[PDB]
Amino acid sequence: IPHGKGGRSSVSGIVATVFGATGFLGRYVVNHLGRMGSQVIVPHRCEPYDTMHLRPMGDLGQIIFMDWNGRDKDSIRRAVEHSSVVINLVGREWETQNFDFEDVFVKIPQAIAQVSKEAGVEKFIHISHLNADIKSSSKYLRSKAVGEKEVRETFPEATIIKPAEIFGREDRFLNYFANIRWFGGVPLISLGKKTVKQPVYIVDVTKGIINAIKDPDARGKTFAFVGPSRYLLFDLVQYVFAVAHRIGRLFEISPFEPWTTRDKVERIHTTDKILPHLPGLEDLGVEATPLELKAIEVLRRHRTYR
Amino acid sequence: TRPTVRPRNDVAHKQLSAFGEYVAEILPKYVQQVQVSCFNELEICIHPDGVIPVLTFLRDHSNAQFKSLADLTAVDIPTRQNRFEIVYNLLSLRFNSRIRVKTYTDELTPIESSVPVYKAANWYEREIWDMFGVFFANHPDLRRILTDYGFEGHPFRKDFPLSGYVELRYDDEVKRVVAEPVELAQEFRKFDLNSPWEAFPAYRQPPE
Amino acid sequence: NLTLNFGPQHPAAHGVLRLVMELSGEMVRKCDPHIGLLHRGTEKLIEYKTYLQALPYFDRLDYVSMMCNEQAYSLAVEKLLNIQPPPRAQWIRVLFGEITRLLNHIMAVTTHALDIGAMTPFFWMFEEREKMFEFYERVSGARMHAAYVRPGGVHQDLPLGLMDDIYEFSKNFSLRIDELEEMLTNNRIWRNRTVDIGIVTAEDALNYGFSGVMLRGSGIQWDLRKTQPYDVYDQVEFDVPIGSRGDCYDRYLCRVEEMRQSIRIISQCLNKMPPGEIKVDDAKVSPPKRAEMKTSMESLIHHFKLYTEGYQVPPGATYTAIEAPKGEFGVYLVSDGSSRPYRCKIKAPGFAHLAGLDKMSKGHMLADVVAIIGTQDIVFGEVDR
Amino acid sequence: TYKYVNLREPSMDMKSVTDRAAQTLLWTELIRGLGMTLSYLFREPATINYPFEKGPLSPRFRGEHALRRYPSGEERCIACKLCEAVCPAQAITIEAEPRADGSRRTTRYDIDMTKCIYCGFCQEACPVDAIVEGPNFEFSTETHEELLYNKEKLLNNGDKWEAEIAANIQADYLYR
Amino acid sequence: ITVDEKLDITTITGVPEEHIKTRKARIFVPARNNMQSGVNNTKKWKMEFDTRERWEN
Amino acid sequence: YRKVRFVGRQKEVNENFAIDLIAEQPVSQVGSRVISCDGGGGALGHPRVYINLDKETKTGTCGYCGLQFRQ
Amino acid sequence: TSVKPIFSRDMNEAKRRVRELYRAWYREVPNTVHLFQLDISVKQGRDKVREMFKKNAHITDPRVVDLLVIKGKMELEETIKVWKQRTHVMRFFHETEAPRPKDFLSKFYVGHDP
Amino acid sequence: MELLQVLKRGLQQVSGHGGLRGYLRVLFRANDVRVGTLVGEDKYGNKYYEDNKQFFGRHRWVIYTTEMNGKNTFWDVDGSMVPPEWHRWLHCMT
Amino acid sequence: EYVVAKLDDLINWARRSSLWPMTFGLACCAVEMMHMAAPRYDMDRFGVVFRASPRQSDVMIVAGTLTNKMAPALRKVYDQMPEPRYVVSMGSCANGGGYYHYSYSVVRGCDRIVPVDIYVPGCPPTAEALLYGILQLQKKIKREKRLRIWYR
Amino acid sequence: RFIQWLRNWASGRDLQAKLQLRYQEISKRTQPPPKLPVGPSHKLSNNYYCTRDGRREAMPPSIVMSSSEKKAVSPAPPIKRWELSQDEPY
Amino acid sequence: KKTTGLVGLAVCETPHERLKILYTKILDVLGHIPKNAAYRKYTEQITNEKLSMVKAEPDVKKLEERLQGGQIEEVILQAENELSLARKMIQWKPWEPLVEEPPASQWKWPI
Ligand SMILES: NC(=O)c1ccc[n+]([C@@H]2O[C@H](COP(=O)([O-])OP(=O)(O)OC[C@H]3O[C@@H](n4cnc5c(N)ncnc54)[C@H](OP(=O)(O)O)[C@@H]3O)[C@@H](O)[C@H]2O)c1
Ligand code: SF4
Ligand code: SF4
Ligand code: SF4
Ligand SMILES: [Zn+2]
Repeated sequence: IPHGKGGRSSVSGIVATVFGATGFLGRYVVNHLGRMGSQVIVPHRCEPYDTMHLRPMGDLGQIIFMDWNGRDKDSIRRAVEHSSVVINLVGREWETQNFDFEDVFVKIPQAIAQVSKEAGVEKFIHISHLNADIKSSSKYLRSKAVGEKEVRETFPEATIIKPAEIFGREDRFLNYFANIRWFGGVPLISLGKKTVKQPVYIVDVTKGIINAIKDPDARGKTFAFVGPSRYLLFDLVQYVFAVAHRIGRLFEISPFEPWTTRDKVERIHTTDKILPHLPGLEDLGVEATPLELKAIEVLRRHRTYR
Repeated sequence: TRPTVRPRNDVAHKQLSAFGEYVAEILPKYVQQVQVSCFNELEICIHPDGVIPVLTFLRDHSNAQFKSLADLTAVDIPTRQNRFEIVYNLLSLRFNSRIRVKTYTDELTPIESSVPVYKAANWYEREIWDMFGVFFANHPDLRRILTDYGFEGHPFRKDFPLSGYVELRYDDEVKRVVAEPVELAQEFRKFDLNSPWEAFPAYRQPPE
Repeated sequence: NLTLNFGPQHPAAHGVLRLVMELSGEMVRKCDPHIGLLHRGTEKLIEYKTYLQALPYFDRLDYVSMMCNEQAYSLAVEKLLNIQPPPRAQWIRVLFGEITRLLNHIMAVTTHALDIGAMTPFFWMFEEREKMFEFYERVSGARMHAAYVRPGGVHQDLPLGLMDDIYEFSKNFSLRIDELEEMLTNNRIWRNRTVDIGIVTAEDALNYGFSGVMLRGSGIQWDLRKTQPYDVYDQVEFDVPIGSRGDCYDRYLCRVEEMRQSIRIISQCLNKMPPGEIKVDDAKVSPPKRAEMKTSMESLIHHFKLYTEGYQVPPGATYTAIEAPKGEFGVYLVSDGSSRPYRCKIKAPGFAHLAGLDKMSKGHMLADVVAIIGTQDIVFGEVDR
Repeated sequence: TYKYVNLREPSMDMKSVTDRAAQTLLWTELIRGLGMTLSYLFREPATINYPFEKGPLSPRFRGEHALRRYPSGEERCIACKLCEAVCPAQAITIEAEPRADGSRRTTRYDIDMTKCIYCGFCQEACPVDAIVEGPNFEFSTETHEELLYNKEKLLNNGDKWEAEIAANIQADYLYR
Repeated sequence: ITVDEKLDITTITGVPEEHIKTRKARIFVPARNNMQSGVNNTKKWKMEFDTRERWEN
Repeated sequence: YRKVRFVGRQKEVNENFAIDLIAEQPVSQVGSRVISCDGGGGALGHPRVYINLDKETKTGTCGYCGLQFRQ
Repeated sequence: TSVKPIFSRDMNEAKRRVRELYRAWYREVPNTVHLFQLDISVKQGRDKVREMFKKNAHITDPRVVDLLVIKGKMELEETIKVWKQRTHVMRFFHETEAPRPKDFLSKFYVGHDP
Repeated sequence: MELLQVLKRGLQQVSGHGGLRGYLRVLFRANDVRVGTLVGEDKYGNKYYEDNKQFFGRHRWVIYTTEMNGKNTFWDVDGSMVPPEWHRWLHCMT
Repeated sequence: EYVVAKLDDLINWARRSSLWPMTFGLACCAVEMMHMAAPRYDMDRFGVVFRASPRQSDVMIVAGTLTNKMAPALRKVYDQMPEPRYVVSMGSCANGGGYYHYSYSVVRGCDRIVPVDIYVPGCPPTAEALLYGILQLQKKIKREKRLRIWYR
Repeated sequence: RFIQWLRNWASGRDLQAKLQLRYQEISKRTQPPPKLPVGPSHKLSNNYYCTRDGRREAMPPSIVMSSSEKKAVSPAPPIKRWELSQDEPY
Repeated sequence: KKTTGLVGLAVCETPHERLKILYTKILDVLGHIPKNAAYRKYTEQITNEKLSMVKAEPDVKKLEERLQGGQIEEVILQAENELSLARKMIQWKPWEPLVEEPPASQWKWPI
């Protein structure tokens, strides 16, 4: 039950559990959850130091840290046995040198579609992507839609969220551009055909979750994230060099965190403005952000004044 | 009466009864009350029309040097119909004597400041502006000392509560250190301490 | 003109005091510093406490003085309460009140000689300073911050010892002050580093309201140490130093002779202490003893009530000041008539001693300005008055 | 009284300038003085090897909180609340209750070891001499969430040792 | 002199934030804690404001 | 509800209790009227208090003393 | 009123002073927005300037407005120079604060009438 | 010629206690190399050496050896491993 | 692997063998650290050198009491530190702000601004438990860099 | 020894005022149990309240306020000067 | 002597007549004030008391006694400002009676 103002040091009733939560998306969401005040239970994988910058968001006693692998069961069960809701955002890009990378979007959402669901949770929310389709593209883009249906058997009502491409501060897609200081700046691939997708802004992403976390009645009715106005152009790549004026890796360097001349280069150039009959963002309001105002912030190059 | 009682003296109680008497005699324009403390102190209650010249009279003489400006303070008193109370304290170098100047005022009514009369009031006079809002007249540089840049409170009066409203916190929402309404972990439990039965006979009020 | 703020820089000294410099090429001619890095809410905070409970917040007002602060408080309270303190107690307040001056006047030279940049006189004297904190721990309660002086005189008696220790300590100290005489006085470069710097000697050196040294060592003979008594403090013999001109090097040479006075007074105070009691006997102010608050009936009711509320102070304003080892120490303690005091405004040095940095600085270099500051001996947290 | 230091007119004659001329020109100063007072290096370094060696203390030294009890365990505390009303930081919070035997005891007992300003007045306010500032500086945990001491630290912390505590009171209670 | 006698009911603002119109004060007499019979704690009017929620931390 | 904050923290708890440890004392007896109780030793412990022992042979542990006192 | 004023006399030395420094703010809003290296649009700053002046327009008494003049002028001393290190200027905008409900049915589900 | 008259004092002081293994094992923790004359009794293997009454602050030094309550061998000691009876003595309180 | 995990017993040993601290002298907890610099409990040459420029730091130390006029200046210096950093705050007024705690203008905690790892309690911690806090910090470094990219 | 007198040629010769008190002739311990005298009129039959009136002193005496060949009396006699402390005033 | 003790002044130059002008400099300006305030009654009293002992006797050191200032060059400054004091006594009017009596209960201390 709630009490008083939710400025800080309140209760607000809810008890969530956010896995992953070390990347760009999962950190910034929880930084709202410790503001209204709740028992945020965040288990991390293998990183005691990489959560140090996380702690000064929850006040005192509100956050807690645990260890878990994911291919184990009870480490994903012992933590979640006392909560109310649970979301998940776990996953990444290219296949590890040790992992399997296919079932990580299949059995790992199923590993928390285990007794976890049976224990008595509700409003379990997974993430999707707007472009994850069952078609033969790509090795990473498809095999995400396999988890969208084969795991949808479990949790018959979820409201699995479907975001478009996101832009914020430290993502990969927008920082894939302007990290291309090279002997040639080529677009993908010297063509202005499909560019671009829908870059929804990161405040709208974290605002959609907190409205849905006690909405109510948002289970099963899956939602889609609208982007900006409206599709986007080829001008974006020229918009980079115009205004820019042309975490547990290793001790020295990681040997392979590459630009990946593989199916990475096509997972973004496959836009797929999908079905507008999903409700999915404006009804889970209110999210309305342009691009031209937030572009000064993330871009940072040598001029810095003019 | 006994040991462990302070032995008072009458010599300093005599001359300080003597010296301050002919002060009101030679300026019956500004002086409205003089009183002698029972432990060799003197108050000269002054309506603040004569804020400059009486100091200027004590600035120099041949029978009263008094050129050591020690203490400018400020005391608020609610339920007086003129709240505040500016109180000086100055020192005679050649004579070893303490005397204070009690000048009342109100909030909006300004006071002619002592800037040409003394140059030790350069940082003291600004402090009452920052803490109360008592706008002194004709100061060359009025600014903000000993408070933070965004306050609107003038905190040393009584209506300003113990904590402010401005408990500060950090978030990584973008970069900023943002303000927020104030939230404590504990009440500051306020006690109740005034015992009854009136331990003091001498200061007994007019019983009405 | 370049507007550098050489201050917040944690360049040794005391990384604080952030100010501006509107320098005219090389000379400064305009200095307007900012203060308020520690305001702490002190004078508002005391308005909810009682007299005994508010007492350590006077102790933490310096960094250095532990018995010279709270000396300016109990003596600011005992006048209101018509009490003279008992005679054995007064010989201890002069003893520790003339031992804290052997902590400021060691720190006031070494820390000045560190901004300047000398390394070795910082380590050559604090290693001898350790022989003195063992006293503080042996007598009161802690390393530095001791709630030791009470309004009812001394808290408790110092144990067996501390008389063949202080006499052991003080008989081997003048050799250590003869070290720094060889280190700085006869040297030329440090003399050349400070002569004719900060020549402030006129009657605006007193119209700025300065307290001692950056007084009398520049001229005008006056002090609060033998024109105004405290306790048994006039019954000892000593003299007060005066320097020649009005610069820093003739306020530096006060402090060498000042430490050569505190050794005499300690070697004069030990010969004159009588045996006696500790507290004031009438027990409406002092708590009764521990062996008494477990036997009689009268002891507990004048024990159990004396900690729920405090004393009963009569109304009427008061004021006093004593010799802090860097200046006067004004306390204008407004009393109301209950266990909880009314307004408690303090005057500390540094209000005068650093507002007059405007007059003192100009016409000079930028490297002069850091050498100015360690001569007035300004400590922050103490400018919170 | 007076003393006029650094007040001495120079010599100004034929021979005594040669003492002030050999000083500047050939540096009989600054080496006889400052090169000998530094060396002076042969003295013994007075350093404490802290994990092995330890320094001196006093029998009245303050530190960690603890609670005592009588011979065979009685909870010497009587919950008379006096340590609460004199704590300057209000680090004490006590809720009491009549225990079913009849004598009153405590239910919650707190010391805000963050807020605790160590005025030690709790040691000098208990009539039945319950709380004692135990002389052990063993500290430094890793969270803010841990240093708030509940009761079942303090009775345990008062019973990791007692002979350390019981000898210091018994050597000091005659003074106070 | 510049006396310029004029008339206005002095209502000062800007110093707090919003709690002018929100709250309502109360002026009363504290009257004899009746565990005992000392009447010194009369003769002074006091104030106290609105009381709002106290939850559990 | 609160049971999640100590997972892997082992719940450091007290072992002995003074809820009932008076009852294992050899309850004292005198056969007189009024007795001192400076128990725990003189000038320490609980203060002096005098108890009437006439009525169901006991005193009532004096509150302060704690030890069961009777005749 | 047996009290001398500060600067103004009656309402006409007053209302020309509040118009006066408004231009000093008005050329300042584009001047500082590239100086303090923060990124919003500049028209939002000009809206917030006139936001502050218009709200206190319910005064029918001199020397209070004149008291706000001294408050209004002292704001420019830190502003024209650099005495507010990228935070105090951002303190004007209640940005990351959660919205107050201000609606009766909305207050009723959350809160013991705050 | 003082390189041998104090070296005869230091020769037995270095070599004549434990030999080569008892010297090199205690060497690899600190410069605490001068062996104590008088010994203590308590408790485990931490014989609190009381020196020759020619020091203070460094006359009652202690030795940490091995695994008081399940710790590592030799290379992690916080100094809190002393029993809470020596705090009367190791701090020089009596 | 036995080959690769042998390497971080040098690197995670080397960082806990040379720490170059910054000190923020603000209040009375600054003075006691100077006595740790004084050669009784000689702070130098037990792994750790004396003062150092603000650029080249690993372990920052906040001592004393924070005011709202210092809360911006703390974060800016905290950004300029390199990556394997640690925050250790001594003094009871850096753990909840001691008392002064109910005052209108004191930062409540020195934890709602920077993330701090080791909390030494006390008005002045007596330069005796503070070397104990530093040996706690080197004891805290039992972390690994290998078997982090070798696992994931 | 030969390293000894090199300390005695440099900066004088002291040999006794060492910077450590760690050697002998530092006071080690003190034996006896203390007992405190209780002196200042703690006794009975004359030591008695309403004689010791340490509190209850009256109001500050008001001198002539609102509602003659005087000698223009100073607040105090002026400060007479100082001696010169005949040890070495130069 | 070449240093005047109190640093910041200079012995400049002649005693016994630099003073003797400046007392008589005040006494002529003293007659200008309308005589109803007793300011004249005490200020002319002490200057005639001073100048009678001032004029005109050796030595400088004897004039230090029976004239309780600092050194004799500083005794100039004791009356230097007093000349600047009495000429502004014509500008404002302290001989006028009291103005702005306080509203009948203000200087009562216990609230
Ligand atoms: N909305 C979009 O536009 C978008 C774009 C690209 C990708 N995504 C996907 O949506 C989520 C956004 O993630 P992000 O932008 O914040 O970057 P991210 O670094 O991938 O964050 C997701 C978290 O999953 C963790 N993780 C990866 N594999 C794991 C495993 N086997 N077990 C446990 N944790 C694992 C990652 O590292 P740790 O193991 O250290 O916790 C990371 O902390 C991810 O699932 C991502 O694949 C979304
Ligand atoms: S120490 Fe005293 S006041 Fe505190 S809990 Fe124990 S009996 Fe009660
Ligand atoms: S130890 Fe200090 S802060 Fe804690 S309760 Fe006792 S007096 Fe108060
Ligand atoms: S209370 Fe602690 S942190 Fe604050 S000034 Fe005193 S010693 Fe320093
Ligand atoms: Zn008993």
